[PDB]
Amino acid sequence: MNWEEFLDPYIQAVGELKIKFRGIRKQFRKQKRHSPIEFVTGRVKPIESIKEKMVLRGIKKENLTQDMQDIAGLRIMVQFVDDVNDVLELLRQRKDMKVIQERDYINNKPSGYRSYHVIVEYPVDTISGQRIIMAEIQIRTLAMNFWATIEHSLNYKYHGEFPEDIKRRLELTSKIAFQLDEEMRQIRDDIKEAQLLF
Repeated sequence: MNWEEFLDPYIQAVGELKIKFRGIRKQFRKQKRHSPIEFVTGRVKPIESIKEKMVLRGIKKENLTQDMQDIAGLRIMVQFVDDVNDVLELLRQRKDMKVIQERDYINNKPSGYRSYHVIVEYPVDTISGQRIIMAEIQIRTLAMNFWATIEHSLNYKYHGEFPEDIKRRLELTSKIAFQLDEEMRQIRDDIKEAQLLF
């Protein structure tokens, strides 16, 4: 396995997806409207994480491109829970990628992980030709991302097997995350209105 080469079209894809997705927000703002997207991050999944996923899901290297969904990973940070579906409508109507899988972890008991996962096939032109790669786009509130980022690191270290205090701290914290979001979305029309006074 030569990773630097295999990974090249995913590095490119993250870069293009970043600039494409950051332009949705520019468009809304130029039209002086509320933007469903607040900002956008993204990175190629590290070589070690790919190998683990390969061991865990049983994906051979010859089947990486066709079978692994989240090598390129993108994050669309939205302000309100409600903004997720608007980001979704936009993503589904794009023609430079095709949506091939959605998974809703937002309606997913007011507690635990909260996020929305979209897998897209993205054609990337390289110097040796076109490659169809898969990218995982996660859509999140600021609070959702705050928690998911923390739970994810703790998780690595403990390999999913949490102490008791951690466990209940993660759940407690998770419910606070939800409350903050649940509260703000209710006055969301009002906040948007205030911000639209630029």
